[PDB]
Amino acid sequence: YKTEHCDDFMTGFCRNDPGNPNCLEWLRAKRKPAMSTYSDICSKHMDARYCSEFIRIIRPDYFTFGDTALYVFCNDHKGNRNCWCANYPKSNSGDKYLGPRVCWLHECTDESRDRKWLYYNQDVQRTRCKYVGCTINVNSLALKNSQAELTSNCTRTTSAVG
Amino acid sequence: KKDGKISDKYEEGAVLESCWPDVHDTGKCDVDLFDWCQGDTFDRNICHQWIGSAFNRSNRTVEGQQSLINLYNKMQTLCSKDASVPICESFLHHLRAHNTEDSKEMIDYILRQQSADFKQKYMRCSYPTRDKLEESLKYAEPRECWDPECSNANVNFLLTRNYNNLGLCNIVRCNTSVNNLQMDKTSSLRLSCG
Amino acid sequence: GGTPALDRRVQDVNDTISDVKQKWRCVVYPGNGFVSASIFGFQAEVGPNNTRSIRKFNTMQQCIDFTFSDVININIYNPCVVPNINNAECQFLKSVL
Amino acid sequence: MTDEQIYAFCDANKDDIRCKCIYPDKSIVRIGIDTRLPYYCWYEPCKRSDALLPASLKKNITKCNVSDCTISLGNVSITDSKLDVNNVCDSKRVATENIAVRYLNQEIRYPIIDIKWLPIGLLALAILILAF
Amino acid sequence: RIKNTVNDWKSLTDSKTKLESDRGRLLAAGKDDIFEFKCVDFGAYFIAMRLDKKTYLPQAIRR
Amino acid sequence: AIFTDASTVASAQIHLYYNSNIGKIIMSLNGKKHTFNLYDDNDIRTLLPILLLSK
Repeated sequence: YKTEHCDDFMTGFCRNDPGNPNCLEWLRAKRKPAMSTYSDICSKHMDARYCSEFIRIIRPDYFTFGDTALYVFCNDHKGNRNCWCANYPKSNSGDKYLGPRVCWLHECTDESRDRKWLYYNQDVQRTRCKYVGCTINVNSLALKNSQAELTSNCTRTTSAVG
Repeated sequence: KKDGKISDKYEEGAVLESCWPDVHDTGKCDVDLFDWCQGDTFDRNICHQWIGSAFNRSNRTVEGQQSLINLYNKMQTLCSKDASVPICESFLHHLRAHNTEDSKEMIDYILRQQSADFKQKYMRCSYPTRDKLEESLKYAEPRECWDPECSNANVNFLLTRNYNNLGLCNIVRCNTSVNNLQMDKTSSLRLSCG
Repeated sequence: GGTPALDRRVQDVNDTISDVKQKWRCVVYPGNGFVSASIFGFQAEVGPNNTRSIRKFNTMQQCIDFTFSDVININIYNPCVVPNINNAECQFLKSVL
Repeated sequence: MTDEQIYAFCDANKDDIRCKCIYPDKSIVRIGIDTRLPYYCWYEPCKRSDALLPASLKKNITKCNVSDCTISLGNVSITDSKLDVNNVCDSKRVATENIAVRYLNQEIRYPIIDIKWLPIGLLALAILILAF
Repeated sequence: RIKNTVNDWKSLTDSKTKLESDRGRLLAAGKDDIFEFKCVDFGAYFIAMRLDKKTYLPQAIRR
Repeated sequence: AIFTDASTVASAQIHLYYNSNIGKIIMSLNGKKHTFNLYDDNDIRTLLPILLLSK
C-alpha cells in the first residue's frame, strides 16, 4: 500500500473487516481515502480497538478525521459513559469541558482513559493540567482475609478527627 | 457516468471518469468546497475534513501554495464578516489547533473584528464587565477560572489570552483509586479523601 | 486503647490554625497596656470615620478574656499595610511575631 | 440562594456579619495580599456557618488549606493481615492506630436440623420393631 | 433456605456496598448533577441511573 | 512478554479478567483496560501471544 492502486478495493474490503492487519496497514499509508474510510467506520464503531489504532495513527497530523468520527459517534450515543467528556450529558452544556476546560474534570484527563474519547483540542491540553490535592493510586490490591484502609486527609491542618 | 447519471457501480454503456489523486492537496477543491460549505449545503464531515487537511497541506507545487494562500485570505474575510457560521467556527477551531503565533494572531483579529451583538452574545468572557473586573482583583486565581461566563463560553470565541488563562487553573483533585482489586469473602477495603 | 474521645460539638479554634503566625496572641505593649497581635496585625476597634484604633487593655486578664471569647473580631489594624508608615509599631509587631 | 439576591442582601446592609465575607473592607484584602495569604482563607466571618457565599468565593475558599503530595503504590498484596495507608506528608499528624469498632448486629444461627430429617428419624424409631 | 443464602452472600454484599459507597463519595466530590437521572447506555439496553443522595450508590428506575 | 510493535517486545505485568458468560477478556496493562472478544479472530491473535508468553 505504498501506491494508490489498491485504494478503491480496500475502501470496501476494510468496511467489511476494519480490524484486519492489512486494512490497518493500508491506513498507515495515511492517504485521504484510508482516513476517510476509517472516519466513516469509527463514526459507528468508535468503541472498538481498531478505532483506538486509527486515532493513534491519524493524530496529530490528521486529527480532523478522528474528531469528526468522535462527534458523530457521541451525538448518536448520548448515553455512552465514554462520550461524557466530549458530549457532556447536561442538556444545555455539552461543550462544558471542551478545550482547556478538559482539565476541570479530572476523570477526563486520566492516564487510564483512552484518548480516542477526547477531541484533539482536549487532548493537547491534557498535559498542561495543574492539579493540587492528595491522590493515592494503587495499581492492584489482592487482599485475602485482610481488611484494608486507604485514607488521604489532604488538609495541612491537623483536623479534630474523632 | 451514463445517461447523465453518476454512479459508483459498473454497468455496460457506462463511461469512466477519474479525478486527480489527492485532488484536495492539489488545491483543486478549494473554490468548490469553499462556496459549497456555506449555507444549507454545509456538510459538517466533509467541510471539517477539508479545513483540517487544508491546515496540513503539502506544498509541493507553487499553484497549491497560491490556492492555499487565497483560501486563507477568503476565509479570513468571510469570518471577519461573521464568525457565528459553522464554517467559521470550524476555521477558528482549526486555527486554535494549529497553535502557531500567526494562527493565534488571526484568531484575535477575526474575534475582535466582530460586531457588538456578537461580542455581547458569544464573547462575554473576553469582555468582562466593570463589576467583574473590579471583583477579580479580590482573587489571585485568574478570572477565567471562576467566572460563570467562562464556564460555559464557546472556546472557539475566546481570545488567545483568555484561552491560555482558562488553561492555567489549579484544580483541587484528590482520589484514592485501586485500578485492580481482588477482594475475597472475608475482607474489606475503605477509601477516603478527608 | 485507641485515641481519646473527642467532642466536635465544642469548637476549638486551635485545631484549624496549623501555623503559629496566624494565631491571635496577647502581648505586652511598652507604650500602653497589652494588645492582641498576629501576622495579620493588631486587633483593633473601629473609629468614627471607618478608621482603626489598636485595642488597649490595662491588664493581661482583659486581653485574654476579649481575644478568646465567642465574639468575632472584624476590625483588624496592621501598621505595615494600610498606614504603610513602617514606624516603630511595624518593627514591634515583627519582633513580637 | 441566588447571586442576585445575595448582592441585594449584602448591599442593603454592607455591615451585616453574614454579608461581611462577600463585601470585606479594603483593609482586609490589602492585608491578605501583603501577607501573601488570601483573606477568605483566614477571615473569621468567612468561616461562619450562616455566612452566605457565592459560587466564586466558595470555589476560591476550597483552594485554601490543601496539600500536594501523591502516593503511588504498586501491586500490593496482603493476606491474613491489616493495611492502613495515611497520606501524612509530615503534616504534624500524630501516628494513630485507633481501632474502629462497630456494632456487629450479628444474627445467631440456631441448631435446627433440616426438617427433611423428620421422615428418616421416624424410620430410625421404626427399626425398634426389629428388636421386639 | 434463608440461612444458607445469608451465609453465602450477606458479608460479600455488605463489604462491596461499603466499598462502592466510598467510591461514589469520591466520585461525587465536586459534581452537582451526579444525583439526577441520566439514561446510561449499557450496550444492549438503556438504564435510567443516578447516584443515590444518601448512600452514594448507583440507583436506577425500577420496573 | 508483550509486543508493543512488530519488532519490539517488553516484559510487562498484567492483570486479566475473564467473563465466560459473555466471552470477553479484559487485560489491565500499564493502567489501561483492553477488552478482547473471544469470538473475534484479530482479538484472539492479539491476546494469545500475551497469554502464552506469560509465566
